[PDB]
Parts: sequence; structure tokens; C-alpha cells
Amino acid sequence: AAPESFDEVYKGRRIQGRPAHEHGGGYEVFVDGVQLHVMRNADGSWISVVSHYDPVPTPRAAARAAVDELQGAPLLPF
Amino acid sequence: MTVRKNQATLTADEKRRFVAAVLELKRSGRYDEFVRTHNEFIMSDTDSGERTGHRSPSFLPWHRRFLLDFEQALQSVDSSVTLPYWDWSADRTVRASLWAPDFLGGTGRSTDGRVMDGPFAASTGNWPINVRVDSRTYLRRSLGGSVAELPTRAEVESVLAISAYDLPPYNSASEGFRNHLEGWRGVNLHNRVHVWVGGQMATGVSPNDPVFWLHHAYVDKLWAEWQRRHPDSAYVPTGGTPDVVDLNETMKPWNTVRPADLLDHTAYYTFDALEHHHH
Ligand SMILES: [O-][O-]
Ligand SMILES: [Cu+2]
Ligand SMILES: [Cu+2]
Ligand SMILES: [Cu+2]
Ligand SMILES: [Cu+2]
Repeated sequence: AAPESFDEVYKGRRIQGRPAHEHGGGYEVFVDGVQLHVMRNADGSWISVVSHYDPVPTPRAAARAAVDELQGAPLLPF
Repeated sequence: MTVRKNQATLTADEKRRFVAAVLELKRSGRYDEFVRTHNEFIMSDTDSGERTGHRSPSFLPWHRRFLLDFEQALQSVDSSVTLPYWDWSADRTVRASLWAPDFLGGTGRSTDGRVMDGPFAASTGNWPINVRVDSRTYLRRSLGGSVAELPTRAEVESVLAISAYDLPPYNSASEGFRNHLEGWRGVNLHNRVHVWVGGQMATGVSPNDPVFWLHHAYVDKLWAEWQRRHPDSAYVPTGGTPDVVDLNETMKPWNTVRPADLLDHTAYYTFDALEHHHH
């Protein structure tokens, strides 16, 4: 079962998540309208391509970790 | 004679020649395709589907062949260069000579994580970050910023003592040596080092930082040390496993090499020192 969708402004960035060269994926995250690749691990944790080696519990946590990583910079699409 | 040496032991001439060869692969356009290939496998390898480069038993032979391709590209520029390795259990502080301005440069400044010194600092004009997801184009690091400490020798020894190479379900949930070295379970060796360097090393485009190669050259040495500790244990699985590269199956993207062809590193290089098997 897919996580719930979310939509908030975090650190001045719009982050959105929704159930849906890279894995044909089951959940989508966007940072200011640019899609961020995210992945779920077998234990139910999540990562994103900008914080790949550091699992976090949820897709919203991965989106927030990506906004923290970006330090205001635009994401480039994958 | 290809000998991979501990970074801490390189002479000034060897550091100079390694740096120059890496910068030339970058200038000529060849380097960035290594970054791209790695990010494509990072984004494609999944616990419940096809998995080859990561989170799977072929994590170790895949990176061994990826590093061989990179070392062969460096030797096409300067035949004397070999990949050094970073023993992050020994050389564990920001003051390690690895991070000096004559080798890889140091940590990034506090505001934006920008690396300010060494040959790969953006201000040199010689190290553009092209293949990227974070849109910034300068090398970034935050050594020790997102996790306090690198692994210790005792933690490494606890992983080297595990006798099974890997175990079903052959992914990030596995027990066994491979997943404890990779770090998705347990005290966490390889993943934690990526997190400790920070910057691009924490992302799927981690080969943007030249330290990637030295980290993986030491992960590769720990596989060799595991084999010397467990000469009776070998790669698994050994046939017919969906979505996982079995011992004698070929591996993407090369398709012309199998884990079986990569188990014995001495066909390709030796280390400065590698304990022999003992008790
Ligand atoms: O795993 O890089
Ligand atoms: Cu995907
Ligand atoms: Cu990798
Ligand atoms: Cu790695
Ligand atoms: Cu013995």
C-alpha cells in the first residue's frame, strides 16, 4: 500500500508527494514542480537521489531532506 | 605489477600524477560518463526488482569492474597511475592528508558546502560539476556534518567476521557480509562514509567527487580481506535467481563479464598489503 499524498511549503520550497534511466516507480515527489527521484527500501524507509545513502522514514521526510540538501538551489529534472 | 596503494602512503609525485590524470579525464569529457552510468544504476537498482550495481550481491563485483574501467581510463592518460584506497577506519579525521590541498582538498565552507582548496575546487576552473541533480555546479563536501564518525577498525572487523557472503532475499534487508559492508543493515560501513563526506558524495552522482574512487577502492580491499578470512565461503547466489546476478550470469552494463570473472582481484592488481589467510 502506497503512502498518502502530501503538499506543504517547507523552508520556502513547495514539496508535493503522490502515489503514481531509473526504476519504474510507485510514488512521485516534486520540489517546486520539478520531479525528484525517490525510492522505497524493503524495510519501508525512503531515500532520494540527493540523499541516497541515508534512509528516512517517509517520502515527505525524503522531500524535506532534499530541500535541506539543496540550500535553495533549483532541482534539475532527471 | 598494478599495485593499489593506501592514499596515506603516496609520494608527492604519485599524488601529482593521479590528480593530473583525473583532471585530464574530466577535461576530455570521459569522466562525466562514469558519473552518469553510476547514477543510472543508483536510480534503477531496486529491492523488489532488477538490481545489479547496489543493494544486491553484485554490489561488490560491479564496483570492482567499474573501478577497473576507471583505472584503465586513468592509465590511458598516465600508465604509472593506479587507484589509491582510503582506509577510513585509520585515516578518520578532517586533518588526514587525503584532504590536504595537494591531494583532494578539504571540507566545504559552512554556508554553501563549497570546497575552497585543492585541485578540484570550483575556483580552479578545472572541476565543473556537469552530471548533477542539485543544480549547483561546484564540488561540495561537509566532512562529518551529517554523521559524527567514520567506521572504526573494530566495526570493520565485526563485518569481516560474517561468514555468509550474502543471504536471501539478496537486497537491502539481507543479513550477511555484503549488506553489512554496503551498510543498509548493522553498524554501517560503506553507506555511512558517503553520508560523512556529504556534498555530491551523499547523492547518486557521488562519482563527481574524486574521493568516490578511493572509498570504493577500500571497500573493494575489504572484499579481498573477507575472502582471505573465509577462503571456504564464496559468492552467492549460484544460479537461477530472478532479478539478481548469479555467480556465472553476466552483468550490465558490460554484459561481457560475470561475478565469477571478478572474484580474484589478483588477475588485475594487487594491494600494497593484504594479510594472508590465518588464525
Ligand atoms: O555506492 O556508490
Ligand atoms: Cu525510478
Ligand atoms: Cu555505486
Ligand atoms: Cu559507494
Ligand atoms: Cu584456514
